[PDB]
This record gives sequence, structure tokens and C-alpha cells, in this order.
Amino acid sequence: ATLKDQLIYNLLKQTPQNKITVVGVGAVGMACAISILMKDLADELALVDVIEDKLKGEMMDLQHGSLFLRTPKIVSGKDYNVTANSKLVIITAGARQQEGESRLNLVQRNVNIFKFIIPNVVKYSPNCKLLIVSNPVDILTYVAWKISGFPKNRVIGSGCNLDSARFRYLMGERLGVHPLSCHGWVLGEHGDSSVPVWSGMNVAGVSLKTLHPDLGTDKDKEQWKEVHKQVVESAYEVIKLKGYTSWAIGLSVADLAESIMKNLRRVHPVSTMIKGLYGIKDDVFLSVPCILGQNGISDLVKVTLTSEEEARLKKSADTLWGIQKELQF
Amino acid sequence: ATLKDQLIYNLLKETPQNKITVVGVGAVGMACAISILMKDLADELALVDVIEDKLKGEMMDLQHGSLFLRTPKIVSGKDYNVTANSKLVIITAGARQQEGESRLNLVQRNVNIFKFIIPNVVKYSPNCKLLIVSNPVDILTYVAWKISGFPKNRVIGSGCNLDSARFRYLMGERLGVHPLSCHGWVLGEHGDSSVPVWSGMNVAGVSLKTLHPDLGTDKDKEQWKEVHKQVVESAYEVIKLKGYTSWAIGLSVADLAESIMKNLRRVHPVSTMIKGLYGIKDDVFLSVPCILGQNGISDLVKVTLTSEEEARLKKSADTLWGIQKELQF
Amino acid sequence: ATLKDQLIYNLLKEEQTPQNKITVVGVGAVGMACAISILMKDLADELALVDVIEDKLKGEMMDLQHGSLFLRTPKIVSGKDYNVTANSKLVIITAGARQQEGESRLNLVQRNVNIFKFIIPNVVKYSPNCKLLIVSNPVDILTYVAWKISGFPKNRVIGSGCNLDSARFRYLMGERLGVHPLSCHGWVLGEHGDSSVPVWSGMNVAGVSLKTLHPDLGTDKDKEQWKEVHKQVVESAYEVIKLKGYTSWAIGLSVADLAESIMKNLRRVHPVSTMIKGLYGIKDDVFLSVPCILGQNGISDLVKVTLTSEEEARLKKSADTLWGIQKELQF
Amino acid sequence: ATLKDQLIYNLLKQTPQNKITVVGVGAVGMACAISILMKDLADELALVDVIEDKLKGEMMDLQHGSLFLRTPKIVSGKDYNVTANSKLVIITAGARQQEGESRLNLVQRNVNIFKFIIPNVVKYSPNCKLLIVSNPVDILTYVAWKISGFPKNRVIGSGCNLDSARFRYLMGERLGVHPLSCHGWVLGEHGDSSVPVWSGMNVAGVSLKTLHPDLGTDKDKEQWKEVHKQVVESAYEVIKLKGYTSWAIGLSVADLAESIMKNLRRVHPVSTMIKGLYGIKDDVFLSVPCILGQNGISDLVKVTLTSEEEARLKKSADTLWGIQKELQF
Ligand SMILES: Cc1nc2ccc(NC(=O)CCNC(=O)CCCc3ccc(CC(C(=O)O)C(=O)O)cc3)cc2s1
Ligand SMILES: Cc1nc2ccc(NC(=O)CCNC(=O)CCCc3ccc(CC(C(=O)O)C(=O)O)cc3)cc2s1
Ligand SMILES: Cc1nc2ccc(NC(=O)CCNC(=O)CCCc3ccc(CC(C(=O)O)C(=O)O)cc3)cc2s1
Ligand SMILES: Cc1nc2ccc(NC(=O)CCNC(=O)CCCc3ccc(CC(C(=O)O)C(=O)O)cc3)cc2s1
Repeated sequence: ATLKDQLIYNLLKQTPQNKITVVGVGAVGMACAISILMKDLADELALVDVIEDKLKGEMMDLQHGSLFLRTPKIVSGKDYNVTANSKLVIITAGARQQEGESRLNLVQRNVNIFKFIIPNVVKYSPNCKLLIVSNPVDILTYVAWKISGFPKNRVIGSGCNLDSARFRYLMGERLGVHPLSCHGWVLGEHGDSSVPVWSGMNVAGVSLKTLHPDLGTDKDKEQWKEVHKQVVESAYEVIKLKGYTSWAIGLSVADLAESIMKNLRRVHPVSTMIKGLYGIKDDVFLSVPCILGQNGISDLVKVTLTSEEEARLKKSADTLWGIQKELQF
Repeated sequence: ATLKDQLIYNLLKETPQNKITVVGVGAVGMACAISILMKDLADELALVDVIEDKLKGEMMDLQHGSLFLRTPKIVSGKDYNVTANSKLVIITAGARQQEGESRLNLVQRNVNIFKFIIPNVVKYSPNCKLLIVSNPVDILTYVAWKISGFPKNRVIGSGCNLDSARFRYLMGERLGVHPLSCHGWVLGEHGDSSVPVWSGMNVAGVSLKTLHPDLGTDKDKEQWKEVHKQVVESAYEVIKLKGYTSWAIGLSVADLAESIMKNLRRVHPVSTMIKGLYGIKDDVFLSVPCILGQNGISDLVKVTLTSEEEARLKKSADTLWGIQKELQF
Repeated sequence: ATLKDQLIYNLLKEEQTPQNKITVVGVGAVGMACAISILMKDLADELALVDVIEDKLKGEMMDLQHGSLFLRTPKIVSGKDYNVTANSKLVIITAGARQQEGESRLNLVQRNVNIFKFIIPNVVKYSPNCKLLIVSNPVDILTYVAWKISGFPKNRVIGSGCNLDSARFRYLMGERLGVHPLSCHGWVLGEHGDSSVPVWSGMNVAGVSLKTLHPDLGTDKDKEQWKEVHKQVVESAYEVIKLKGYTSWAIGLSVADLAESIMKNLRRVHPVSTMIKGLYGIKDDVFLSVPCILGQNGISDLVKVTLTSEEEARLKKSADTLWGIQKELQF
Repeated sequence: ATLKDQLIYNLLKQTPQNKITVVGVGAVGMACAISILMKDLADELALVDVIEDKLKGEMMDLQHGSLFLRTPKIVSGKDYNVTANSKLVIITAGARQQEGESRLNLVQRNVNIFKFIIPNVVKYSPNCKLLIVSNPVDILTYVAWKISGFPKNRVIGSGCNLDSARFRYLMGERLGVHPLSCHGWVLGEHGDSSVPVWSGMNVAGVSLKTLHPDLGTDKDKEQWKEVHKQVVESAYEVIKLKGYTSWAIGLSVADLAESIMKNLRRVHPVSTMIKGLYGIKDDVFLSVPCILGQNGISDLVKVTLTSEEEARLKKSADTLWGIQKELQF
């Protein structure tokens, strides 16, 4: 007999139970992959792309690391049959912006890619949650929704989770407190029109605006408004410095994956439909704080905004709705 | 008063306890960084390189994900003062081989680079453990030892930890067993002359050489010798496919870092001086299984080797000493 | 509207079935050590506890619930009714009598068989596709009993077996050699009890056979008395019971170890109780510990460990002992 | 040669680097121990008690599970020399209250115990942080402080970290949100006079009191005041039901240990001196939100309280001072 058979007696004779697929093995895709692998979120990871050498190479490189992981199956392919029965499918494919390019300028390029990807994802994993990372993520989350046919709870855009993480990091550097204990939301577009929620910023429940009423105004002698400018400009400052971003967005997406896979019902600011709220009457998607778990977005927190904060959100919605008029599928 | 002072009353005006430094922010050094950040091994991470924009960009990308990590200080710098008081300094700087180029051919380019790097690391963290990853890692570990002036125990080459992981991966695929439960050691050079210890290969304490005497010979109908050949050619196969390797060596390095930082006294196959063993009489460094903890390599396991397995290790020693003795520093 | 409705707009008021649910039956020290271990290893999205003493139970559930801020397992439930265990992937049975200082595990048979006659059919009614992980003693025999009562195929009925004995062996090996038990390999097989068999021929660090370096290893003439290491494995539960009254932490971690391989489908190799009819000359439905490959379908394969003639002799003895007691069963 | 010498060649034959001592091996001590071992916060764990057989037995039980942990050294003893060079020493020793007995009634018994324990801890780890868990914790932190001669940043009482955790769990049940995303602080005494800071209660930065002004009053149709009553009654109801409490406090204390050992500078409600705040003029210790890291309590968050919230806290302060002022040691 073979060595395998001399050594091993087989009793039997199985479908993956916590499978994650990542589409796109660019830097963002592979940061998402590694982060998820190291947080033990998946019993199977699947990677898909269109460049076959790059794809196989990536798969093999993670495979070689299996001894150090707790994810026992890693697969890849151009064919989406390798994505079958995923619980979560993370879409990181597409064009990405140059220095001085708006994320909104990526829309026709990435919409066209999504018309191929999304029906194939849906084909093999019709009960998955779809986490859109590709940009402009707010429009692409709407597009993925209309393409997939999924109910809106299962279509989630990474949105402002990373913007809020950035905001909280900067808030932490200013206050001398870990970002975990710093609270504050950047909502709306993941992009130039994002809205800092000054009214909700706090440490230990203590409202920062309550202690410092100029917070968020141009008069402000500490210039806190510049912390939001830095959040808006981060992706560009980093692209200018290393040519792309990868690690933070990967971590931000693993953070969201963790809340979905383990059904935590944590609150995250993610892209979803906000028609009906804040005076918006159109099918705009943008980020508001949502309750994330095993059915995706089960609930929305209806954050209370000052009139200035609400006017900015509405302007973000109007901007996104304008670009949404360009959509053909 | 400022918002900080209104909010926070300070008791203490007053150095990191568990600091790690990664030198080199190429794919390998950033995979080392992310893996370490996600295993919570450090209370501070320092990054160093010569390219200032890329360095800053990398640091910032990591920093923006701090909400999702438990490492409160991330710093970078061309200047090695950012690395002061590190427990562990991981060197990933250097030239990397092209397709069809042996790692051995990188020796003088990377020795040159080490003549700058090593005294600067040593300057600012004289009590650190030096984990060498740059290639040829066996000879470079020897070079790191001579330049630094550290005792043997605090200069550790990543060595064949990765090769053995690859081996165990390929063993697991054949056997339908997780690599954690597959045992087998690849020793000597991290390179073309690496020695597979067929005599040690087992699952659950069962000697596969005893079950299958053809194991590790070219006549073997199952062709187990090809498993080692796939280990030798792994890096080149992945380089051919994706241009470089990163994730497996990252994970392998965070595996070593874990044992050093937590003083685990686990056994890894890593590059150390083997003078005195198997009839090697010069200051040759290569991989044997070593006990790793907070003082680095505290002990070597004297692996018992068939006369051929020993002949192959003496051959790897010779190749290395050949290159090693023609170096000036 | 209410505060909840002012703050929160709901998309779904519609629950899924549990996806990664684990039940633990029995909330004694062992049961709760399993529970806390599982909770801090993030193996479950839902933990159900069952026992027959209602105040003890509610209080344990509440104590865990109070730590939820520090855990990542969102749903923790309890009840005497087995309807709280519905749709479990893995049901861990820790229920029953435990041995006094000086009492054999084999003396718990009749008491715990009767208990299982109530427990097992209840568990099967609400989770007919779960894996059963028997921890209660004598674990080899109670795994057989769980198997016969449940009607499950034998891949889904796993005894905690000698996973802990082997973990103790490795720890002691580690103290003698100066090496982490992770890097010490050695297998104790057969009964989780006095007739367990230390496999000297497979003991190794780094694939270096200790038996090969030290030919007397595991013999009485052994000047280093390695045989005493197995004796300490055998006596461990007893020295611990003698000192603190019971054991909990080590068995809790051992079970969590097994749960991890099952829930994440690792196909790692563990010495657990399973049926070994057809191996080593055993021809009856004996259950005992051999190295098994553990994954999402329970035990998918068995490693056929090669044993010296003495080591096989002792295992066949261990098997005969347990087959003996298996004759004590009436259903 | 022995088997160990044939197998292992020793290079090198050091102090404890990340050592935690737990004093008291009752249910709370051991729940602290297991929690810390499973979070990898220590490279050495020491246990201390007076009942020598229980102590030995608990050590052994932990030791036998070593294969499944990453904490390589576990030691115990009646003699405090096993605790030497601890970074963090956690005091869980003492009498505990009966069902229907106030933690304040434990004071004399546990003060007398501390007179033996505290100088013994200080002798062998003069630079440690002291985390007092024994009850009444606020008073015993003050006592530890006076006995030890430590600066006040290095003497931390577990205080209301558990109370706030219970609060957040209960809050989370009512709202359908994970406690991580529910925020609200219980301050003052760890016991009957604790103060719920209704003004700081929020999800996603949204003030619950702004939305629902009867929050925290007896009129309240939704009876939110009962959430606090349940926090206060928690240890009593758990004691009644299972006879003691262990798991929630163990986790809470590891949460604290985590912030100290990893130098995270998160904010926790923990016992410290608050003389000079909220019009308290005595050396009262009680819980307020403090920044926790490697020097213990570096900073205090000066929470903004309603006049009633402040009234309640001054009332908490008075109750404890009424006991503190009587003590002599
Ligand atoms: C028919 C077809 N099927 C496929 C299948 C696969 C692929 N594969 C690729 O396209 C791989 C290459 N593409 C990328 O990696 C795009 C990454 C986008 C990105 C970059 C940065 C950030 C975060 C960042 C910011 O938001 O700007 C910040 O804020 O930091 C977010 C998102 C192509 C096709 S075509
Ligand atoms: C004076 C100076 N100071 C500095 C300071 C920093 C830098 N920085 C850099 O040099 C960054 C760029 N260089 C790299 O990243 C080299 C990576 C080497 C590598 C690649 C792959 C593998 C694993 C692999 C295999 O072994 O081949 C397998 O087997 O998978 C191992 C090692 C330059 C200088 S110059
Ligand atoms: C109809 C009914 N339904 C129920 C439902 C629940 C309960 N609940 C309880 O019975 C709770 C109390 N029972 C225990 O906790 C027994 C634990 C057994 C144990 C002890 C130690 C070790 C490890 C040890 C060794 O193996 O000896 C070593 O080696 O360290 C393993 C196993 C009763 C009933 S009655
Ligand atoms: C000279 C001497 N040296 C020593 C050395 C060791 C020992 N050893 C013991 O005394 C061990 C037994 N003691 C305990 O375990 C006391 C636990 C205290 C406790 C219980 C519950 C909660 C949380 C709880 C609540 O606050 O009520 C809630 O809110 O849940 C907090 C604290 C005695 C002596 S005498």
C-alpha cells in the first residue's frame, strides 16, 4: 500500500462553514487576506483575480505560511467556482485613484468591472454578505445592491469605518489616549464630502464640544477642523508617499469582517441606504453608524446632528446622488 | 485652558518594555511588521529604511489602523535613534535575488549594507536580539555576529524555519493532515543545499522512513524526494509568479519573534554557529534546531543524522565556508 | 416612540439559525473551565449551558454574561430544558459523578451511564447533526455508551480520552529536558486511566528519537527512571484531587484544544477515544485513545501508530480491561 | 552523559521581564490567573496564598495545561520571594461578604490581612504596580497606598471597571447592541453607593438623556434606573445563586492588566485618590475614569457630572471616608 494508507485509516468518506472570499489580489486585497488570516475569522479563504501568475503566486505564498495560521484551506482561481459557499465576499477589485484624482472619477471603470464580478459572486454564494471596498465605495455599494439583487442588509460598503479610525487615531494623538477610548464619527461619503460629527466626539462620555464650544468652527484656536481635513487628505498623503494605501484599509475591513462573522452587533460607520433620513429622498448610499452582524446591517443608529452637521451630510448625499445619475447597467 | 487640560488631569509627566524594530520596509519587512502588530508581541514598533517618502508612508498607513491594534506606539526614521531600547531588531534590508540567481550571490552587496546597518542598530539597542532575515541569511548571520560583537546567543538567522514550514505544508497536503501535526526538519543552508532529515519525519511519533524505506530516495515510487525539491524551488516559483515573496517569510519571522519575546523555549531551525558539530571545524553558521527564548538561542538540539544526511549537511557547511572565508569587513 | 426606536432604525427583526454554537452540559468546575476556555478562544458565536441545579446554573450563566464586554461571543444562554441547546455544532458532556480521592474512574460507570441515558437522547433531539464530545468518566466507556445511545456514526462521537494525559506527559517531558511542551512529543494511549500506555518509541524532540539516544528509556533498569514520568501522568488527577479537591483547568484547556480543531476543521492529530476494532488484534467494539485526525466531521481518520511488541501488549491489555467494563453496561 | 546532555548542547546558563503575581487562589484569584494566561499578558505567573495544599494543587492544575498556553513559567509559594520582580501584583486575598452583607463590613478583616501582605509584596517588587481587588476595594486601595509608600499612580483598585461592564451588558440587552458599542460609566464606590453617569450614556455619540430626559429618574416609563439597581445588586444575586462570583471579575481584572502590561493608555473606571475634585477634601479613593498604562494611572479624566450625579458621588465619597477615617495601621 501507499505510505498514506499504511499510516492512516480513513473513516470518511464536507462544505466549508466560515468561508471568506476576497476578490482582487492587489495590495488592498492582500492586506485584507493577511489580516483576516491572522484574526482566525475563516476556515477557508478564497482568492480571485484576472491575472493568473500573480494570483497563484499570492495563494502559494500564504499557503507556505499555513503552519503559522489556523485557516486550513486556502484556494484561488480566475473561475468563481472556488468562491462557492462563502459567508462573506469582500470586493477589492478595480481601478484606484492617482494623486489628484477623485475616487468619484473611478466610477465607469469600476462599475463595468462590477457587472462581471457581482453576478459571479452571487452565483456561487447567494447567501453571503457582500462587503464592497472598491471605490467610490458608496456608489459601488449601491451598484452591487442593484446588480446582486440582495436585500440591503447583505450589501455593506467599507465606507467611513477607516475615516473614523483615522479620526480616532488623530484624536488620540492630540489627547494622549488610545484611539479605542476616543469616540467620534466621520459619516457620509468616504471621500472629499465626509462629515465630521463634532457633537458626538467624546472621551469617557464627556462631550468635547461641551468642554470646548469652538470645536469644529473656523474660530477654534486649537484648529480641530484640521483633524478632519487630515482625514479627508490621508489617502492622498499616503498615496503621495508610498504610491498606494493597504494596511489601514485591510485592518478596517478585518474589523468589519470580525463583527459580521462572529455576529457581534458592534456599531460601525459603513455604507448603506439612507433614503428617509436627514431629509434625503433618493436611493443614496453613504455611511451612518450601523449595527453589524451575521445578517450584515440589521439596524441603523439615527445619529442626532446639529443643523450644520445635517446640512453637510445632505450635501454629501446630493454630491453622491449626482454621480449616481451617471450609472448605466 | 486647552481642551486636553479641561478634560484630563495629569499625575505623571514621566521607556518601552517590549519594543521591536524592523529595518527595511520592502514587502518582507512590512509583512514582518503587520504580522508582529497582529500577534500583539510589541508595545512599540520602530521601522527604518533609507527611502524617506516610502518609509513615512508605511508608518502612517500602519498608524491609521491603530484603533484595531494593541501596539500604542509606531515610529519610523532614517535615523536609528527611533530604534533605541529595542528587545528585538529584525534585519530585512538588502538586495534580493533575481529569477535563477542564488541567494549566495547577494553576499557582498548585503555585507556592504550590513557594515552601515549593524553598528547603528547595536549603537541604540546594545542588549537586543538580532534576527537576520536578509539573504544569504546563514552567512549574513555570521556577518551580523562579527560586525555587532554580540555573543552567539543574540544573533539569530531566520534560517530554515520557513523551509521546514514549507516542508510540513507539502507533507500535510499529501497526508490530509494539518502541518502542525506533520513533523519534519529541513536543516543547513536556507537555499539550494538544504538537507531534509527524512529520519525525523513523522506523524504522531511514527517514523515514515520506517513505514516506507524508499522515503528520500530517487527510486521511491511515491517520489517523496520531490517534496524537498519543491521546498528548494519554492522561493523561485513564487518569485516567478508574483515577483517576490513576503507573507510566508513574514509569518515565519513573527513565529520566531513570538518565541523570543515570550521566552517560550520552543525549538526552531534557525541559523547559528555549528563549529564543533558533525565534524565542521570552522565558524560556519547554518540551521540546526535551537531552543529560543528571551536570551535568543540558549541551546542547540544535536540532531542525529544518517551518514548521508550528515554528508549533505557537511556539504552545505562547505559551500557556505567557501563563500564566507573570501569576505572582508 | 421608545428610546430604542428613537435611537435605532431596524432593517431585520429576523434571526438566523445558530452558526457556531457550542453546548456544554454540566456546570461543575470542569464544565465551567471548558466554558471559560472556549469563550476566550473565540470558538463560538453562541454558548449554551445545561445542568439540573437551577440556581447554580443561572448564576454561572449570569457571571459569564457580566464579562461580555471582554469577550467576543455575543449569545450566552442556559436552561434545564434542552431546547436551549438546539442547533449545536458541538455538544460537550461534562455531567456526572467524579472520583473521590483514591477512587477509580471505572467506578463511576453505573452512575454516569444512568445519567447519560437521560442526557444523550435529549441532546440528540435538539442537535441531531452535532458532534458529541464526551468528557465525563470513564470517558472511553462513556464514549461507547454515547455512541450506542445516540445512533450517531462513530466519527461524530469523540471521547476527550488521552489528550490531557498526553499534555501532562509532554509537560513533564518539558521540565526534564528544558523545552516547551509544544516542542516535546510523546503519546500516552489506551485508557484515560491506570491502564494508559506510554509510547516510548515515538518520544522525540525535533524528530530525534529519545529511545534511540537512551535505549533503556521506559524500562525498569533506566537509570533516569523515565517510567516514573508515566506514573506521574497516571497519578496526576489523584495528586491534584488530594491537594485542591478536584481538577478543572488542565481538562478545560484540553477540551478547548479539541473543540478548536473540530470547530475550525483543522485536521490536527489528537489522542481521543474512538472505536479501534480491527487494529492491533482487537476484534470487539472497544473504545480507547489512538491518534485521530479531528475536523468538522469529528474523527475523519485514525493514525495507525506502530508499537513495539511490549507497547502493543499493554494497549491490548488496556483494551481488554475496557472491554471488561463494557460488559457491565445494560441498555 | 544524561539523555538531556546527549540531546541538547547548552550555549548559555535572567530576570523576569513581564511577570504578574496573583495573591489569593480562591475563585477570584484563579479566574484572574486563567484570564491572564489565556490573554498572553505574562511571561511568568506567580501565585501566593496561605493554604499550602490548595496553592500547590492550583499551580499543578495550571501547569498541566501548559502545552495549551504561551506562559512558560508558573510558580507559587507561601513565601513572597516567588513574587520577586513582578511588574504587576494583583491582590485578591481576604474575607468576602455573605449574601446580604455589604462589602464595607469586610474592612477590618481585610485591612488586618493587608498589613501582612502589602509590605511582603513591596519588599520583593518595589517597582511593581499594585492592583487591589479585595473588598471594600476603594478603602483597601487607600490602605495599600498608605502601607506601601508607593506613589499613587502605582496603586490601582479594580473599582468600578466591573460595575461599568455590567452596566454596558445590561444596556446592550435593552438596545440590541454589543456592550463594546454601548457606553456609560458607573463611578464612585464599588458597592451600594455607586453613581450611574446618565449624562454620559450613549451609543455612537448620541446622548440617551438628550433623547429621553426621564432617563435615570424614578418616573421614567422605561425604568432605566433599574439598570443601575441591577448593577448594584449583581454580586448579591450571583452570590445567592452560585455562592460566589468569579468570572466577570476575573475578566475585568485581566482587562485592566492588559492595559497596564501593554501600556495601552485606555480609559477605565478604577479606584484612585480624588481629593480636590467634586469638592472632596479628604484622601478618599474611589472610581473615576483613569488612563492606564505601564506606570499605572498616569492621568484622570475629569468627567462633567450633573448636579445630582455630583451629589450622588459626593455621597459615595462621604460613606467611604466615614470608614477610612476610623482605621489605624
Ligand atoms: C473583470 C475583472 N475582474 C477582476 C477581478 C480582480 C481584479 N483585480 C484588481 O483589480 C486588483 C487591483 N485593484 C486594486 O487593488 C484596487 C484597490 C482599491 C482600493 C484602494 C485603496 C482603498 C483605501 C484608500 C482609499 O479609499 O482611497 C484609503 O482611504 O486609504 C480602497 C480601495 C480585477 C478585475 S477586472
Ligand atoms: C545602507 C542601507 N541601509 C538600508 C536600510 C534599509 C534598506 N531597505 C531595503 O533594502 C528594503 C528592500 N529590500 C528588501 O526588502 C529585501 C528582502 C530580502 C528577502 C526577501 C525574501 C526572503 C524570503 C525568500 C527568500 O529567502 O528568498 C523565501 O524563501 O520566500 C528573505 C529576504 C536598504 C538599506 S541600504
Ligand atoms: C440527569 C442529569 N442531567 C445532568 C446534567 C448536568 C449535571 N451536572 C453535573 O453533574 C455537574 C457536576 N459534574 C461534574 O462536573 C463531573 C465532571 C467529570 C470530570 C472530572 C474531571 C475530569 C478530569 C480529570 C479526570 O479525568 O479524572 C483529570 O484527569 O484531571 C474529567 C471529567 C448533572 C446531571 S444529572
Ligand atoms: C495573611 C494572609 N495572607 C493571605 C494570602 C492569601 C489568602 N487567600 C485568600 O483569602 C483567598 C480567598 N479570598 C478570596 O478569594 C477573596 C475574594 C475577594 C473578592 C470577591 C469578589 C469580588 C467581585 C464581586 C464583589 O465585589 O463582591 C463582584 O462584584 O462580583 C472581588 C473580590 C489569605 C491570606 S491571609
